[PDB]
Formats: sequence, C-alpha cells, structure tokens
Amino acid sequence: EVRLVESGGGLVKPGGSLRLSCSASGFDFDNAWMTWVRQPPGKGLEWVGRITGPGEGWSVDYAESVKGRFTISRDNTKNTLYLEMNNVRTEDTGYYFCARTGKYYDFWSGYPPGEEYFQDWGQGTLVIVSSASTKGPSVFPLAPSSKTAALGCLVKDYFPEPVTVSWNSGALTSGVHTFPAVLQSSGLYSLSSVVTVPSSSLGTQTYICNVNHKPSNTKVDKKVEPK
Amino acid sequence: SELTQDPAVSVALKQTVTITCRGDSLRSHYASWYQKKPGQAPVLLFYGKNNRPSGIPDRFSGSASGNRASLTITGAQAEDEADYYCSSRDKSGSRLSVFGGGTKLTVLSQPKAAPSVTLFPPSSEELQANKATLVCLISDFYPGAVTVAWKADSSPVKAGVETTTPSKQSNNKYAASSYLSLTPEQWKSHRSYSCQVTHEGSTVEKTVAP
Amino acid sequence: ASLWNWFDITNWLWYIRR
Repeated sequence: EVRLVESGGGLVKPGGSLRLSCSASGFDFDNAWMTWVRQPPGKGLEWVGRITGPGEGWSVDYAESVKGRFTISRDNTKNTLYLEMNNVRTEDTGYYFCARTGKYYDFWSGYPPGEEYFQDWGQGTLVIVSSASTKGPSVFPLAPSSKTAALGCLVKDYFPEPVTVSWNSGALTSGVHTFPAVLQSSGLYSLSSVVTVPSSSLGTQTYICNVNHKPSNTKVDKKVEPK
Repeated sequence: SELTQDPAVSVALKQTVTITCRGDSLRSHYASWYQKKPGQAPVLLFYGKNNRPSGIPDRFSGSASGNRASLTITGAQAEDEADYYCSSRDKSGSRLSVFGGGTKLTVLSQPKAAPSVTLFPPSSEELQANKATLVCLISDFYPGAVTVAWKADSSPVKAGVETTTPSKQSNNKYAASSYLSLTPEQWKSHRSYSCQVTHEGSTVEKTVAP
Repeated sequence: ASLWNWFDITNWLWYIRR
C-alpha cells in the first residue's frame, strides 16, 4: 500500500541546480517524517537530511557535508517531498532515495532525541554531476599478459554511458569480461574489456575488440597483438 | 566515520553470523539495520531495543552493548546475501542520523578461490598520446571482496588510483579491475610498479617494470 | 503524539526518569 516514487534525476553540471521530487501514497503523509538518503556509485548509504512534522514546525536537519547547498521541503497538498540541490559538486553524484522516517524513544533506557528509522523506501533516482559533453572513446590495446594469458581493450574518456564491447564481431564470447565503467573526477567514463585465452594461441589467433558508443555515434575496431 | 562496520563477512549455509557496528553514539542511542540488494530499495530489518517489523524472518535479530550494535542472522539462507547497514545518531543527543560503512555478507555457495592478478603496462600507443595507465586485472576469486593497493618501487602511490566494485563472471566467480593514472615522465622514473590484492587475509601481487 | 514537539517530548520524558 505504501508507495514512494523519486523523480527528477538526470545530468547536471557542477555549480548548477537540480530539484528531486518524491510523491508518496498509502500513509498519512502530513504527520510523517521524510528523509533523503543517497548512495554514490559503488559506495554505501549516506544520510542527506530529514524534515519533521507539524509538532516540530516542519524543521529540517542536514548532513554536515551537505549544509549550505541543499534544501529539503515538502508540499502536503500534493503529497510530495522535495530536495533542491544548489552549487552541486561531483561528489553529489549517486542514487537518491526518499524514506518514510519513524521515531523511536525508549522511556527507561533511551536518550533524547531517541533514534530515527526508515520503514519504507523508494526505488531511487540517479543524479550525475559532470561538466562533460558527448565524447567518443579512445580505445587502447592491452597486449597479452600472463594470468593462460589475458588481453583486452582500454576504452578511455567517453561520455555519456553506455559503451558496448564485443570481440571478433561477437564470434568470441568464451572468457570475455567487460567491466563496469568508472566515472573519473574529470567527468568522463572509462572501462576495460578483457578476454582470457590460452598462451599457445597468442601468435596464431587474431583478437579484435569492437567498441560501440551510440551516444556519440562512434565505432572502433582495435586489434590486440603481443608486443 | 562515526559508525564503523566490517567491510565483508562470510557465512556458511544454514549457519549463524554476526555483523557488528561500532561508534560513540551507540552507547546512548539504539541502532537500526537495513538489508540492501543491487537494484532494490533498502529493507528495514530491526530497530530500537527489540523491534522487528512484520514480514521479516525471525532469523534476524539485533543486540547492543557498550559502543557496539550487532545484527545476528541465525541459520543463514541464500537470499540473505546482500549488504547490511547500521544507522543511528552521529553524536550523543544529536538531531542528525548517519549510516555505517556497510557490510557485504556472502552465503558461501562455492569454495574459496584466490584471485589471479594480471598487470598491463601503458601501451606504446597511449604513451605517444602523452598518457600512461596501468591496468590491474583481478579475476577468478571468491568470495567477491578484495583490497587493492598500488606501490611505486617500495612506496605507496598517492592519487590516480581507481578501482571497480567486483562483479560476477560467467563461472559465478568474481572479477575486478584497478587503474593507476601516471604521466609518461612518472612512469619511466620508477624502477617498478606493483598491484597488491588482499583476499581473505592473503595477498597476491604483480610487478611490472618500465 | 504528533501534536507535541518530538525533540521536546523525549527531553521532558528524560527529565522525569532522571
């Protein structure tokens, strides 16, 4: 019955602004405390801030690394939670969740102001902070090296996601592993695709990686050879 | 880091595992626990003194003593493999909340496997573009939790290190990769570079020379 | 329970016990 849906995520330049929305249903929204939580890619959950209810004057608290730049508000006439992000930084990149916040205080063993727990969560909306525009990748060969050997292609400095990598036009799929892209501090992505091959086939078989970057309409075919 | 958790813990199927959270505020405030799976919203598991929300199996329970909070899973199932987070106040009496670092829990379905480490030096083609990237390939390890360190000669390197979260291969084992960004002058100025991967207390290293 | 200020309730309930 409880439904929380985040929206408003997208690409924003550093120093810009963005507003995330969270529409709620299935519970008494007016008297409910609401929390924003973010998760940077590959990292853990981070508490962003929370807005209280009518008895607290709708007061809002923020994380220290967030104060001065984010504003949390609510519109009880539309059952929506808001997160306004100003002067946005690259570290603000990640998935943003809204959470219905509960309140707990044990009379005999608690300590004010008790603790807050998150009963219900949304599915999250992705925010990407990057100064970069559309850019095709630079493909570099990774010559075979001892692992059986391993060889591959380094797909460097592209934007935005995604990039697909195949080998020998899809004819080589055994032993192939394409890693997830890492977002660099420059705002560009990079990844690697690697295949494990027997060392006895390094001078007999040819290996061509096929890199396709649809956002920039770029295709690259690179042959990986021993030194 | 106000709340500290162990990064990775493993448990055998149907056995008991405890995940601990440590911090100053836990001496004065209770903690809550959350299960987090890839592509899914977090699930509250336990909060307060002895509160388990309905619909959660009884094998999850929470306890606390001193500055430690603990989540115990009794008779772990295969669907219990996820990341587990503790939450509480950041200071005693504070209006802010904070999460622990998180704990990756593996319900062992495979034998332990040590990682292979492959190291790719900067290609000549990249060095001519006035760039240099060392690519460290880490593959065929289980469970999927590794620590990666880089060395220039005998000193630890500073910046320019990027590492990806381990992911499943075709054979249900994990792979990872790490990148060391250098300028061509830096690359040719050291005698050697090493990629050191620690997995279940054992380190596997690979060294290249310019 | 929501009519009161939560941060003040828990503070008041703490004074009563102590």
